Order: sequence, then structure tokens, then C-alpha cells
Amino acid sequence: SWNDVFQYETNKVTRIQSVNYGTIKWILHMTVFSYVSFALMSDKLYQRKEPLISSVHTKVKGVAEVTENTKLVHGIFDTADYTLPLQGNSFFVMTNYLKSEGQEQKLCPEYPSRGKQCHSDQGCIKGWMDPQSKGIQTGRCIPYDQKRKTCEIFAWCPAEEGKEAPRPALLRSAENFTVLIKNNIDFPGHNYTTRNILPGMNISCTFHKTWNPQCPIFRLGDIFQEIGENFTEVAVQGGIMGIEIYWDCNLDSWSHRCQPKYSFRRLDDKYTNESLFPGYNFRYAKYYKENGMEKRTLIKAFGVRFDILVFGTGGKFDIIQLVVYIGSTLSYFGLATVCIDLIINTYASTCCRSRVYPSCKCCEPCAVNEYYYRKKCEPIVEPKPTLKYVSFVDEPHIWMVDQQLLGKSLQDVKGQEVPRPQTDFLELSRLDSPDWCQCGNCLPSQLPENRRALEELCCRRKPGQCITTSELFSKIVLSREALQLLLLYQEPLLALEGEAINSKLRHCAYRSYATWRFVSQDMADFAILPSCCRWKIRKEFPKTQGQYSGFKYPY
Amino acid sequence: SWNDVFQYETNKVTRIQSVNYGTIKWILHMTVFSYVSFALMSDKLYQRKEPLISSVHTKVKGVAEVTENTKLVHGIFDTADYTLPLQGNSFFVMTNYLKSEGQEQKLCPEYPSRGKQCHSDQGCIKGWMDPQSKGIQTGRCIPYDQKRKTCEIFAWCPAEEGKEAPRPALLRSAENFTVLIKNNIDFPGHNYTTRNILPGMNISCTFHKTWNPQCPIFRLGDIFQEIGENFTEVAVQGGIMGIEIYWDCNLDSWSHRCQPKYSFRRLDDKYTNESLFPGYNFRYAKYYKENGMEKRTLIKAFGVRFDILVFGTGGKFDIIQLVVYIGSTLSYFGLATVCIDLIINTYASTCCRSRVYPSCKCCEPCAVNEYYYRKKCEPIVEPKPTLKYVSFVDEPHIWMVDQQLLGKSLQDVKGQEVPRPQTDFLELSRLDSPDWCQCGNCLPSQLPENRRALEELCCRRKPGQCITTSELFSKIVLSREALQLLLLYQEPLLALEGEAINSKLRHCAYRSYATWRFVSQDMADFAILPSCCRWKIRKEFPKTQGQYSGFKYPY
Amino acid sequence: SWNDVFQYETNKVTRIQSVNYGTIKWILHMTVFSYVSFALMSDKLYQRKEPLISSVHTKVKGVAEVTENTKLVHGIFDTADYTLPLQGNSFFVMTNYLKSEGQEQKLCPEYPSRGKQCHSDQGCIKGWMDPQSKGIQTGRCIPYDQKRKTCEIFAWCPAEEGKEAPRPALLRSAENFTVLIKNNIDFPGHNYTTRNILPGMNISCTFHKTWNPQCPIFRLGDIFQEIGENFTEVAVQGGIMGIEIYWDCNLDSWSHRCQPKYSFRRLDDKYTNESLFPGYNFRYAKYYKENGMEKRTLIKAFGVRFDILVFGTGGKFDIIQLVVYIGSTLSYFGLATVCIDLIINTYASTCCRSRVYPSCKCCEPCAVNEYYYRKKCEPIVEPKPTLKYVSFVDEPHIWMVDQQLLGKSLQDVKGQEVPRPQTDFLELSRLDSPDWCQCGNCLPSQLPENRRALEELCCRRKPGQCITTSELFSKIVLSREALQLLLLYQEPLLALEGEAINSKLRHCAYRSYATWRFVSQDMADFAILPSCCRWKIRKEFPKTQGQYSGFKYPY
Ligand SMILES: Clc1cccc(-n2nnnc2NCc2ccccc2Oc2ccccn2)c1Cl
Ligand SMILES: Clc1cccc(-n2nnnc2NCc2ccccc2Oc2ccccn2)c1Cl
Ligand SMILES: Clc1cccc(-n2nnnc2NCc2ccccc2Oc2ccccn2)c1Cl
Ligand SMILES: Nc1nc2c(ncn2[C@@H]2O[C@H](COP(=O)(O)OP(=O)(O)O)[C@@H](O)[C@H]2O)c(=O)[nH]1
Ligand SMILES: Nc1nc2c(ncn2[C@@H]2O[C@H](COP(=O)(O)OP(=O)(O)O)[C@@H](O)[C@H]2O)c(=O)[nH]1
Ligand SMILES: Nc1nc2c(ncn2[C@@H]2O[C@H](COP(=O)(O)OP(=O)(O)O)[C@@H](O)[C@H]2O)c(=O)[nH]1
Ligand SMILES: *[C@@H]1O[C@H](CO)[C@@H](O)[C@H](O)[C@H]1NC(C)=O
Ligand SMILES: *[C@@H]1O[C@H](CO)[C@@H](O)[C@H](O)[C@H]1NC(C)=O
Ligand SMILES: *[C@@H]1O[C@H](CO)[C@@H](O)[C@H](O)[C@H]1NC(C)=O
Ligand SMILES: *[C@@H]1O[C@H](CO)[C@@H](O)[C@H](O)[C@H]1NC(C)=O
Ligand SMILES: *[C@@H]1O[C@H](CO)[C@@H](O)[C@H](O)[C@H]1NC(C)=O
Ligand SMILES: *[C@@H]1O[C@H](CO)[C@@H](O)[C@H](O)[C@H]1NC(C)=O
Ligand code: NA
Ligand SMILES: [Zn+2]
Ligand SMILES: [Zn+2]
Ligand SMILES: [Zn+2]
Ligand SMILES: [Zn+2]
Ligand SMILES: [Zn+2]
Ligand SMILES: [Zn+2]
Repeated sequence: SWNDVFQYETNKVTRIQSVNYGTIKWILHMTVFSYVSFALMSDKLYQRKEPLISSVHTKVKGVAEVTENTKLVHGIFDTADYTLPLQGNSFFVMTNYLKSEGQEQKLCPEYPSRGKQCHSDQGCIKGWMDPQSKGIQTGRCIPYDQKRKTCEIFAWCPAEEGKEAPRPALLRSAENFTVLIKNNIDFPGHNYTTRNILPGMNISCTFHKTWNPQCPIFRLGDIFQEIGENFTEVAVQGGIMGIEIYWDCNLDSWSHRCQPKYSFRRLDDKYTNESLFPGYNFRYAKYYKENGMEKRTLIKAFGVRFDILVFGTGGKFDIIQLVVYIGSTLSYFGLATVCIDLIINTYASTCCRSRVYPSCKCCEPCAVNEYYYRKKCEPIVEPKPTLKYVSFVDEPHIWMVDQQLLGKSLQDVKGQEVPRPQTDFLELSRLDSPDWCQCGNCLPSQLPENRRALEELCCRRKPGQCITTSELFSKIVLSREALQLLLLYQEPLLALEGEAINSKLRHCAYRSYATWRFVSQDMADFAILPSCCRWKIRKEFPKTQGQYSGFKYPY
Repeated sequence: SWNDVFQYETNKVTRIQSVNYGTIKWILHMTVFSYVSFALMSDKLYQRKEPLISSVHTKVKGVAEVTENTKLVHGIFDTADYTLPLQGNSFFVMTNYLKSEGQEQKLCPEYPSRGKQCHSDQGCIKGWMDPQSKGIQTGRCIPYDQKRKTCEIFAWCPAEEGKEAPRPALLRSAENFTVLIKNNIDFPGHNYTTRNILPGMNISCTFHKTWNPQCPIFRLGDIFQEIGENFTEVAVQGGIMGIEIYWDCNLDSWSHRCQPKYSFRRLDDKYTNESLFPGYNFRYAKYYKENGMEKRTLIKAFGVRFDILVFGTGGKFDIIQLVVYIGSTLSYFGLATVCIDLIINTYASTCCRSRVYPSCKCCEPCAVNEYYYRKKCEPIVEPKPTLKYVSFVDEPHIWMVDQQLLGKSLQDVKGQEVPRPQTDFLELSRLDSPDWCQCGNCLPSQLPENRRALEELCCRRKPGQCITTSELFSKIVLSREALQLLLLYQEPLLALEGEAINSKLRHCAYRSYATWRFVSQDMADFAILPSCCRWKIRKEFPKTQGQYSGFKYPY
Repeated sequence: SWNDVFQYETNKVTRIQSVNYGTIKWILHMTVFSYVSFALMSDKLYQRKEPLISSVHTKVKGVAEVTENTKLVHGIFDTADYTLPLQGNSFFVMTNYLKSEGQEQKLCPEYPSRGKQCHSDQGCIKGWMDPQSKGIQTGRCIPYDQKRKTCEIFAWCPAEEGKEAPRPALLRSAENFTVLIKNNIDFPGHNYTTRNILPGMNISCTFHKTWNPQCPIFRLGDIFQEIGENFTEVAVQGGIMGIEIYWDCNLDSWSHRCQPKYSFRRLDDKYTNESLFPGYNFRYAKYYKENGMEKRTLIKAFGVRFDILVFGTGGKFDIIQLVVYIGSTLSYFGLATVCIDLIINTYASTCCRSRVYPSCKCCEPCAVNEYYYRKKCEPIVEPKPTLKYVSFVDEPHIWMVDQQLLGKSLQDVKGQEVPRPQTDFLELSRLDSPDWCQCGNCLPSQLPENRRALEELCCRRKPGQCITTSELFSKIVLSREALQLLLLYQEPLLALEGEAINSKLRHCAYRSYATWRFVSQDMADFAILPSCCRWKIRKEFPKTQGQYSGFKYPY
């Protein structure tokens, strides 16, 4: 069994000197290789990709001059006046405000915003909380001014909720403010970190997608203008703007590159329903005790929230990824074999000559695929007991019968026609009768009736001379000298005495007939001799005791 | 060499008409195809997936009525009173508070919380910072009330740290508050963006996992109740709640779909140790100068922080992903071949007939695999110098010797038994002696002693008649006419003169014996002639000058 | 066609008893298997990986004692005095501050920071906004102190912008503060959630990478010291520090593990340009009305922003991932076949014996690959009309001509030399003349001139005796008895009358010569008979009417 370990199996192959097939093979191989390499390079499937972790630090610069009114009030706003302490992934710049000073808890008329003007105390509801007004209704319609009256609410008073944002925006100058963004990223798996500002960078730059695509200083109005948004209009009610920072980073030494790409995107819907809080604002309150009364000053601050969104991946060569990709793509290199074998097996079909070629004679030279097919494939048949082969001297083909004989004579049974194999020319280049019978020599079978129909076969389908009348039958089958010579060839020291030699000669005659007619040993093994030939052989080599056994299943 | 380019190699194959094998093959092919397709469709391995980038904007609605006590104090809380300006990925709603007004830097008794009541100045430590009390101890135990005394600390005074949160929570009405969540997402690789609110959506809706699973307006109490949490109890000390927004988005036109799925999850541990800050609170201070004294008002605000967590992927068809998947799965289509070849090579074994079949005769019909194996495999042996083949007329098999001869005669040397090949019946269907010897005809070798044992072989293992006594030996081996005919067949214009013709006839006789006995040319090449036959041949075709060279290694 | 369904094709293979090839095959198989398994286990390519979603809750503990100056002012700072309400992914600890109390809108001298000292009103610019000073210049150079004068600005006054941060930092004690971090993560795809604090954990612990690598309580100074950063110096101007929490989590039951790894990283550049806002600070304003004047108190707060960065993946077994990996790696198991077949086809080359072996005789035993190659490959040639084979009795090889004959005689045409196939020894082990001619027997062709050169071939290249003079030619080719015997073998009941039998005998003689000389039937089919032999055959079997057709293309 140890030799069973030291075995190598290699496939048998046939080789063709064909220009067409070799050319097609190499073309397909090159195509597969080119696509595989292109995909590998384009998608960098040799790399392991890791997402980044980011930190953002922002700084806003700018002073706004605000002139508002009775009297002309001039003032300015600095960063502490329009920005919040947060300086990370988001920052807020106030662009407009409404302020209510000295609020007190008490009853006051609800502000007459859209559809808040009541006509009778029936319209008002006692105890009902109005989230819009931010107070509790007392169910009384009371005057708000000379020509309007509204529901009385308990709230911080005076209540200006629902008041329209001032137009134009008070902090319009914010269009001209600048923000510096510092972005630190890291790929912890690859142990790589970098930042968006490097030594030698200019500090007086201002971002431009063309001239200065790497300056991290942005004018807000320019941010809006780059994407077709009007800062002046958004400043009235506010909005949300995104600054996207994309890092497509290659961390391989021979191709190292990691720099940010900046882009902008509005994040609030422009056509938001008035009931879904259009824009962006928040209310900030300060609380103080004055005159023994606890009071509140509220500012409703409209502005733009800038969301800084940082995303990306870092790639570095990984051998396991490349190995997996190559394995995934290796099987595509059998395309040439699949296609050319398909061509060979398709043009080897007979129908491709009888029908296709007459219509199109350009494909006539493609008949050589029959030769390739016969040199490539060896068809064989499952050797099961009902398998039988018969040959008729009148006909040139062989007939295969692969069904049980339900009493019907094998002569009458139909069968699948198959070609007669060609005998090797090298080896050849040497020196009252039964109704089913018509050769005048067959005899009734001598087996049990259950299996008598097997031996009820003749040498031909039509009346004529028996095959055994030929001298070849006696030369090959009944020539005792030839059979003894064959047996001696197999058993040099054979003893020619007894009935055993007679049986051996009878079997050799059966084999000789079967090999002469069916040629192939696979067919010869399952062949069936005609009754005439069988009984002639048996008469030439009689069996003293017992009746003849007949054909036996080799398996 | 150019013709070497234009070559196509195709594998030689044998074909079997078998119902069982074809059925198994197609079943396995269909199984592999079905699993591959199912996996591709289920996991959408034809798609490239990209993670989303998100922006969240929240708005809380609701007014709380608070009645607290000496006197009955009625007041209300609006959004500016219980929410912070931040409206992004997280928002905070105050549900309870403790307020300390008019704090001053001075010495005060430490608040008598759990285990903070001292009995003597020894318990207190001078200069020690207590993070719980948030002051510096002076090492003196001083009275706090009539019946308790605590360590004196320098801190903002009066100090109420450690005071229990009021129960029930003052802002319980917050259960009935609502929040509107607006979520904007983008897949920048796929250049796709959408939002969680679309035109035509109802505004008076309230979220429900069944009735309104797409309304982005949520009642906080409902959020808690959906996951078995009690808002009333959490409101006392606070907590953290997660609102998860999942985007499983398909961006293919024929299957386009991108909508959010909402879900809730508590993020703070319910059974947190009292020493690990259970709940959620923060302390907010306002500073003011009154009476020339700089004072502080501190509010300890308990509440629920809502964390909005947005995650998901967007898939779109990619040809390279599909190609990689198909390549990864192509090799699974050789399963049918592997399994059926395994069956053929396993049932071709001899042991599978001698032992297995008697126990189970259902497997008797599976002996046909021997035929398939012999039609599929051609075993060959490495042709190395020690390779030899011998045949004995008494025995029916061949004996292979593959070891060096250490003086021992080849007759005595043991060998591996191998079958005698079958001669093509088509070609056959034609017209004082040494101790190791027992045929009475062998002679001692005439080589040098170092290699004499090679030629010390007989024609049989047991006493009997020599093979050469048969007429076949003279007909085939010693028939000068036959050998001349063979030589002329190979060399039509051969000259029959000199000793060269004698040598050629001797070699042809050796070849004829080797082909007759061993049949196969692979075995014939490495065969060894018996001494009797060899010396008989040499006598029939004597060599005038020199001793005979003997067997030569073909390689 | 139904039988076409029930077919199984298996490859024909040859088997070699070789120790070297089997050993190499098993070594390569084991190598491929070992690498595949190692990669699968190391990279856990059987797992589907999901990114986590995180929530962070922080709590800072500590009290700072600050003694600052005229008079000695002693005070303390608690969490509400140096922390902001936010307690999520980032938190801020104030380490230094500059405070400006009682600011008013009015004109004031610009603070004399680096290069802000003007000498004349020309240096100042009217109406220019200075983001550094945060005011509007009036274009007047006015005194700031006794020995310096600066540009007058309208701003919040007094303006201290540009003033140096105090050194040493006032809140140095913050080195000794602690922060507790609570981190909740979830893998929603795998439906797994955990947290960084579990029951039974010690509460008095403090983080250490060696002793306490799992305590989520961190001293800030220790955070800095672990990565070689000086808290004392960073406290003056501030900075940003990252606390990274990595979750490498395996969610398989047999290998379950999910715990955090903590690490630190400075996120602000240490060598930042003074014009790019080095450090970290923000300005916070409180607004109040005093004496009827609206005033502002501004604090410029320097400190450390701590960014808590949480990242990681969770893996769980997926069958589809494993199936894809196995399919991707299956094709690597053909390496043994590729390599050994390459060896066989490379050492089967002739040049590898004539040249390589003499230089290196260690490779002499590798000549056995010629036997393997001839037992493995069957070369065949495309059967196209110009294909011809010729043989010359003087020469021992065959000559293939694969080009059109442009009138030149086939005798003169050159051709590709090919070996003569070996005849099966088993079958063999039996009983005025044209200028191009030199055998004295050839005759001019009798075809049309367009195709006469095909038949203008002789039996030899050099003068000598004709092949047909041999008795073998008459025995094999002209033996009428042998040809009739062959025809009867193929057609047992053949009728020997008419000219049809003569034509059959002529064709059989052509076939016999072609098989005798070219041996292979593939070459015999396209062989060309010499004129001498052809005309001798035709004379022996004359054609009564019509001229002889000649060679015909089989396809
Ligand atoms: Cl969004 C935001 C961010 C940061 C701070 C604030 N707050 N909070 N309280 N006040 C402000 N800003 C200042 C201010 C706002 C409106 C009206 C008057 C006013 O005072 C003056 C007086 C003179 C010149 C300039 N401003 C806000 Cl609302
Ligand atoms: Cl968490 C948070 C978010 C947003 C704001 C605050 N702040 N900061 N300072 N005050 C508040 N809210 C108001 C307030 C809280 C407690 C007690 C009294 C009180 O005032 C009144 C008086 C009458 C009616 C209602 N409230 C906080 Cl603590
Ligand atoms: Cl960053 C930040 C976070 C949180 C709060 C604040 N604010 N905002 N306003 N004041 C503070 N802190 C308090 C304070 C800061 C500087 C000087 C004096 C001072 O008051 C006293 C008085 C006695 C003892 C201690 N402090 C800031 Cl600046
Ligand atoms: N192929 C084939 N073999 C046959 C046929 N008849 C007999 N045999 C073989 O010949 C043997 C039986 O010969 P037979 O003389 O009838 O048996 P006997 O009773 O021992 O004399 C069996 O092994 C059969 O395989 C036949 O028609 N075709
Ligand atoms: N297979 C085989 N070949 C043999 C044997 N003896 C001789 N030969 C072959 O015959 C040739 C030598 O014949 P021999 O008459 O001894 O050589 P001589 O000295 O030239 O006459 C060699 O090429 C051998 O391959 C044998 O026993 N077996
Ligand atoms: N291979 C080969 N075949 C030949 C040659 N000459 C004739 N044939 C074959 O012999 C047949 C023609 O024989 P021929 O006597 O000339 O034809 P006829 O006119 O019917 O008598 C054709 O089918 C040819 O394939 C030859 O030189 N080589
Ligand atoms: C922005 O700056 C330009 C140039 O100084 C000025 O013309 C423009 O009016 C400014 N915009 C606003 C809104 O003040
Ligand atoms: C931008 O908005 C402002 C305010 O409504 C308006 O005056 C101005 O014309 C707008 N500009 C454009 C280009 O729409
Ligand atoms: C919530 O609203 C319902 C219906 O108005 C009311 O019955 C309930 O008391 C409210 N909850 C609280 C805590 O006020
Ligand atoms: C919820 O908590 C409150 C406060 O402790 C309690 O009164 C109420 O019974 C609780 N409800 C449930 C269902 O546990
Ligand atoms: C930190 O604490 C240690 C031990 O109490 C003390 O020696 C050191 O001075 C403290 N650091 C500062 C900056 O106060
Ligand atoms: C840390 O910084 C402080 C402030 O500059 C300095 O006094 C101290 O020597 C520094 N320590 C080290 C180790 O550099
Ligand atoms: Na594969
Ligand atoms: Zn008959
Ligand atoms: Zn008959
Ligand atoms: Zn002997
Ligand atoms: Zn003998
Ligand atoms: Zn000639
Ligand atoms: Zn000739």
C-alpha cells in the first residue's frame, strides 16, 4: 500500500497543430489576463482598506457691524457674540435673531401669528397646552392690540413666539466671515496618521477648488456660492450646510498619497413645510432676578449650522488579499479550453455537414473537427446483463439490443444501430428450418424455454447464402490448426488431450467469430452468435456429456 | 518553433452511457448552481456596499406645568427651560433638578449624605480634597443641624452635594413631549442622497411601529414604553436612551428602495453602582456679582439624554464584484467529477468484490466500475536500471524485480506479481546443469561475475519440460524466414550478408520472445530472457568474434 | 437524444509509480493546505465582520485650589467651574483663563500685542475690520499706556485680545483630576451589545496599561505621561488629546471575547504656526445690564479637549463567507499538477539530453520523462488539403509537405521531417525515364497538368534499386490472394467478378503500401504513393475504361 502513496496521475492529452485553435486560445488567455490585471489595479484588490478616525478643530474669524433701530443703534458682533463654545464636527454662526427681554411668568395675549387671532372665548380652550405659543390657555379671548385679540395664555410674557424673523437678516456681514478647519485622521490598523495642514503651507490663502484646493480656510459666502446657494436669503431663517472632507489615501511607499478633497452640500431641505420647522434656529435663555422678580431674557437665534463630515479609507498591500483575488480569478483561464472543446464537439455532429454546410459552404473546412472528436473521445456502454450485440452479413452496421427478451426472438427484436469499428490495417496487412431463419442452417435452441429466444438468431435479415458457406469461416473459426496455434501462443506447454481441449477450441472459435464480426472486444464480449455458426462450431468440436451452456454474462 | 505557438492541447476523455452517473452529475450540478445563485441573491454579492454619512436635526415640542412648594408655586417650562441649544446626534430633556442659589466661597458644613456625618475632628482631615463634597476639608467636625454634625469644608456654600433627587420628578409631564427628527444621509461613492421626510407625508402623525412606522415624530413616553422602560422612574435620576435609525438601502433602479427603520435601546446600565454615577445629570452654574460679592447659582439637572444613532449601507451593482464571486464559485462545479471518479476508483478495487459483495449483494451491479477504471487509467512504472520482468511457463502471471542483485540469482529473487496483458485478439485472430535450473537446457552465464546473476534465470520455477521444446518457440523465435521477413518489413532493401544480419536476427529473436511472453512492449523492453532460450537463440545465430553483451538499459 | 442526457465524461489518465513525483505532489498539497488554513484562521475569513455603534458617557472628578493676586485671593474650582455640560464623545477641562469684566461698546486702544503698536495715524486704517483685535479701526493712533500707543478701535472695551496666556497655568491641579468613561457598544447585525464596565469590577482602581488595563478611570496627568507629553506646559495654551477605545471582538461561543483596549494620542500639532491658532481655547461671554449700560464679561478659556474615539469590529461565523473563501482557494490545489507536468514536458525535450546532460550528469536519470511524455501526449496534425506525406526507402524518416504545389514536382519540394511510427510488434510477431526519377520504373503522370506534379514522386532521393524489386512488395501489395482475403474479411460474401473487384483490389494495394511504409493510419490517409509503385499496382489491376482518378482529399 506504500507504493499507493508514491503515485502521480497525469491526464492524457492530444495535440493539434492548428493555427485557428492556438490563435483563439492565446487571444482568450490574453483577454482574461488583461481584464484580471485591470480590475486588480483599478480597484486595488491587492490592498486591505481601513476606515479612518477623525478629529476636527474649527476657528471662525470675523466681526459684524449691525445698525438697527426711534434711534440709530450701531454695534458690532465678535466671535463670542455669534458662535458657541463647540468647535468640533459642527459649528454654528448666528445670522439673525429675535430677542425678548424681561420676561415674567404671568398671563399675556398669545402672539397673533398665522391663524392665532380669536374672535370669541369659544375659540380658546381652557387648560390646553399650545406648543407653538409655549403657554397654557385660559380659555379667554383678550385684546392684543387695537385691532386684534388673541387667546390668553400663562407663559413667559411678553410672548413673541410666531413673530417673523427680521428681513433683511441683521448679521448679513457673516457672508464675509472665514473658518479655519483642522482635520486630524488616523488609520490605526495601518498605524498611519496625518493632518490637513502641513509645514510650508501658505496662511494668507483662501480656498478655491481650482487655485487653492488645499487651503483649509473657507469664506462662508464662497461655500454657499460654490453650490448655487444664496447666503443672504438663508441668513433670514437659517440652514444647515455640510463641508465634506474625503480622504482617498494610498499608504504604499511606491505610490504614497494621502490628501483631502473638500466639497459642500446643503443638508436642510429648502422646501420644508412651515409646520416642520423650516430653517435652523434655537432659543437660548438667560435668567436673572430684578426687583425681586425672577425674569428671563430669551433670544431666538437663526443661523447656519456647518456640519463637517470626514470619511475615507486607507489602503496598504496585503498578501492574503492578493492571494484570494488570484485564486478567485484562476478558473477564468479555462475559458479557452471550454470554448474550443465546445467547437470541437459541436462541429463533430453529423447534422452539421448534411444540413449546415449546403446552406453555408464557408464552414465546410470545419469538418476536421470530426477527426479531433474521434481522436479525443472514446464512448463506452454500461455492461449490464441485457446488453447484446448482433451483426448481419447483409447489413454493414451493428445492432445493439439493451432490453429484456420477453419471449420474442432476438432476430425480431429491434435495436440501436451502431457503426462497425475499423480493424487495424497494420494487423490486417498480413498474409423444417425455423421461421425466423432464412440461411437454411440454423437449428432450434437447446436451452430452457425461459431463455431460448436468446439463441434464436440468424446470420442475416433477408434470405440468402449463409455466412458460414464462405471459406473464411472455416479458415478462421473451424480451422483446428489455427485454434491450437492460438492456444499454444497463450499456453505454450498445453496438452492436447481430453474434452477440455475440445471445450477450449469451441470457446476460441466463438471468440474468433465475435472478433471477426464485431472487431471491438467490448462489443465482442457481449456479442451473440448466430444459431447456424454456433451449432456448426459445436458439431466441429462436440461436447460428449451435457448440453451446451451458452452465453454467460461477463460480470 | 513558431508552430509551437499554434498548438492546442485537449484532454482525452472516455464516455459512459450510464443513467446513474449522468443523473448524479446533473443533480450535483443543479445543487451547486442553486446554492450559488441563492447566496448571490440573498447576500447581494453582485453589489458594492458603501456606508452612509448622516446629519441629524431635532426639534422638541412641549410645555410642562410644575407645582412646587410654605406657599404654592405654579410655573411652566418651555423648550428654552429644559433643552440645550444642541440639536444634533444627541439632545437632552431635563426631567428633574436641584437648585442652589446665592453660593459664596466660604466655609460651610459638608452636606450629611450617606456616611458623611462625623463625630470628632479626628474623622475630618485637614487639607483633603473631597470630590464628592467638592470642597477642601479643614479637619474640623462642625454642626450641620440640631442633630447632625459634619466636616467643615471650603467650597461654594451652602453645599447641597449628595442631596437626593426629588421624588417624584418635578418635570414628569416630559413623558408627553414630542421630538421631530430629521435625518439626511448620503452615499458619496454612489452619489445618492435622501432624507427621512418626503413630500406628502402627514404632519399630525405620531410614530407607531405598526400604524405609523415612518412618522419621524416621537412621543418620549412611547419611546420608553416600546421597550419596557418606565419614564416616571427614570425621570428621577435620569438616563440615556438610544434612537437607532437603520438604512438598508438598495440603489438599483429595478429594485430601488431606501427607507429608515426606527428602533430604541436604553444605553445606561439600570443596575449601576451608586459609586459609578447612576443615571444622568450635569451641573450648570451661572455667576453674578450681588452686594459686591461674587456669587454662583448652581442647578443639578437630571434628565434623559437621547442619542440618535444612524447606521447602514447602500448597495449598487458592480461588475467586478460579480466577476469575483463567479470566479470564487466556479471550482465548485467539479464536485460531480470528483464524486463520480471517486466512486469509479473505489469500486474498481478487488476487495470490493471478494468481501463487500458477499455481505451485501445489492452492490453487486457496481462491479461495472472495474471496466470503467481499466478504460480510464493506464498504469506505468518508472523505468530505472534495476527494473526487470520475468515470466515462468508454469505460472500464469508476470514477476517484476525492482532491486539490485547482490550476487543472488534472479531465479531466487522475489518479485511483485503483475498480470499478463491480453494480446489483441484481432492481431492474434490470424493463421551438470546449474542448480537454479530445472529445464535441463540452461547454461552458466558468460558475463563478468559482478553481473552474472542477471542471466542466471530459468524458464520455470518447478521441474518440467522446457518452454523451448514447444514448436511455437521455433516458429516464432528460431524461424529464420520469419525474422528475415520482419527485418525486410522494416528495411525493404536489406542486404542478407555478413555478421550484422546475424546480430539483427538474434536481436529480433530476443524481441519476439519478449513480446510473446510479456505482450506489453513496456514490459518487453525490461524483460529478461531465460538462459536456455538465450543460448539456444545464440547457437542458432552465432557470434563469430567476442562474447555476447547481454541486456542493456534502454535509458 | 434522451441518452445524450445520461452521459458522464471522465478524463483518461496515466499512472506513474514514481517516488519523486508523488513526494513532490504531496509536499505541494500540504503546503497549499497549510497556507490556506493559516490564512483562514489568522484573518478569520470564515467570519462576517460588522462595525460597532457606540455611546460614551463621561464624568470628571476633582477640585482645584487657585491662589492668585495687591492681595492674596484664594479660591477653588469644582466641576461646574471648569467643565461644560457636554459629557459625550468629547469633554473639556479648563486649565487656564483670561477674564475681561465689564466690557462696553465704545472706542478703546487696540491691545499692544506682537506688531500692533502704531507710530502715526497713517499706520491705522479707517473702517478696517481687524479679526485679531475684534474691532473696527477709526484710523487714529492713540496712546495705550505711558510708553506705547495703538490704533483706536470700536469694540467691546477694554480689549485684551492678544494678551499672553498666564504662565504658569492657574489650573495646574487639573493634572490630578480623574475621568470615568462609560462606553456602550452594539453590533446590530449580530444582535450583540456590551459595555466597558461589568459587575464585580473594582471602583478604587486607576488605569494602568500593565496593572489595571481595564479600569475606565483615568488620571489626566497619567494620560499625558503615558505618551511623553507634559501636562504642565500644555495647560498654558491648551491642546486636544485623544482617548482611543478599540474593540476587537469575537462573538463565536467557542471563542467568545469582547473587551476594550485603551490608548492615547495627541491630536493637536505641537509645532503649529502662531498664525494658525496654536493650542485650544474658546471665548465665552455673559451679558448683563448694569447702571443702565449693557455690559459683557468675557472669559478666554484655555484647556484640553479630550476626544474619545471608539472603533472596532465584531466577527461571527458565516457559512457563505467560508464557502466563498474555500472556492477562492480551491484552484491553488492544481499547483502540483502544473509543476510536475511542466517538469515532464520540459525534460522530454531532445535538447535536454544532447546539451544539458553532458554539462551536468546529475540530471541524467531525468530522461525517463521522455517515456512519460510519449505515454501522455498524442500529437496530431490538422487535416487540410495540402497535407501530404512521403517516404523514401533510402531514408529512415518520413517527410511531410504542407504547402501548395506550384508546378514544382513533389520530389523536389522540401518537407518537415517526422519520425516513422513503430509497428505493433505483437501484430508483427507473426509468420527516357523522368529526370526526377532514379529507380528506372516511374512513368509520367496521366492527370491534367494543373495537378500532375502530385504524382511526380519517386521511391528514393538517390539512385539505386527500386523498392518494388523486393519480394515484400509482391507479397503485401501485389498478392492477389492476400487482397481477396482482406476483402473477404471485411465482406465475407463478396462476389469476385466485374471491374469493381479490380478497383477494390487496386485500392487495397494502395492502402497496403501506405500502411506498410507510413504505419500510422493518420499518415497513411494523406500519404502519396511513388509513381513506380502506383503504376505497377495499376498494371497488376488494370482499369478497362477511363484514366485513374488519383489521390482524393478525405475531407
Ligand atoms: Cl446663537 C448665540 C451664540 C453666542 C452668543 C449668543 N448670545 N446670547 N446672549 N447674547 C448673545 N449675543 C449678543 C447679542 C445678540 C443679540 C442681540 C444683542 C446682543 O448683544 C450685543 C450688544 C452689542 C453688540 C453685540 N451684541 C447667541 Cl444668541
Ligand atoms: Cl438642563 C437645562 C437646560 C436649559 C436651561 C436650564 N436652566 N439653567 N438655568 N435655569 C434653567 N431652567 C429654568 C429653571 C430650572 C430650574 C428651576 C427654575 C427654573 O426657572 C424657571 C422659573 C419659572 C418657570 C420655569 N423655570 C437647564 Cl438647568
Ligand atoms: Cl471653560 C468654562 C467651563 C465652565 C464654566 C466656565 N465659567 N464661565 N464663567 N465663569 C466660569 N468659571 C468660574 C471662573 C472662571 C474664571 C475666573 C473666575 C471664575 O469664578 C470663580 C470664582 C471663585 C472660584 C472659582 N471660580 C468656563 Cl470659562
Ligand atoms: N459472446 C458470445 N459468447 C458465447 C456465445 N455462446 C457461448 N459463448 C461463450 O462460450 C462459453 C460457453 O460455451 P459452451 O460450449 O456453450 O459451454 P459448455 O457447456 O462448457 O460446452 C461461455 O463462457 C460463453 O461466454 C455467444 O453467442 N456469444
Ligand atoms: N529484453 C531483453 N533484451 C536483451 C536480453 N538479452 C539481450 N538483449 C538485447 O540484445 C542486445 C544484445 O544482444 P547480444 O547478442 O547479447 O549482443 P552482441 O554482443 O552484439 O551479440 C541488447 O541491445 C539487449 O537490449 C534479454 O534477456 N532481455
Ligand atoms: N493515400 C493515397 N491514396 C491514393 C493514392 N492514389 C490513389 N489513392 C486512392 O485510391 C482511390 C483512387 O484510385 P484510382 O485507381 O486512381 O481510382 P479509379 O479511377 O476509380 O480507378 C482514391 O480513393 C484515393 O484515395 C496515393 O498515392 N495515396
Ligand atoms: C463682503 O465684503 C465685500 C468687500 O469688502 C463688501 O463689498 C460686501 O459688502 C461685504 N458683504 C456684506 C454682506 O457686508
Ligand atoms: C439673495 O437673497 C437676497 C434676499 O432675499 C436677495 O435680495 C437677492 O436678490 C438674492 N440673490 C439672488 C441671486 O437670488
Ligand atoms: C400625558 O397626557 C395625558 C393625556 O393628556 C394625561 O392624562 C397624562 O396625565 C399626561 N402625563 C403627565 C405625566 O402629565
Ligand atoms: C413607574 O415609576 C413610578 C415611580 O416610581 C411608579 O409610581 C409607577 O408605579 C411605575 N410603574 C410601573 C409600571 O412600574
Ligand atoms: C498632584 O497630586 C500630588 C499628590 O497629592 C501632589 O504632590 C502634586 O503637587 C499634585 N499636582 C498639582 C499640580 O497640584
Ligand atoms: C513641563 O512644563 C513645565 C512648564 O513649562 C516645566 O516647568 C517643566 O520643567 C516641564 N517638564 C518637563 C519634563 O519638560
Ligand atoms: Na477556482
Ligand atoms: Zn439461419
Ligand atoms: Zn446462417
Ligand atoms: Zn533451465
Ligand atoms: Zn528452459
Ligand atoms: Zn522512380
Ligand atoms: Zn521506384
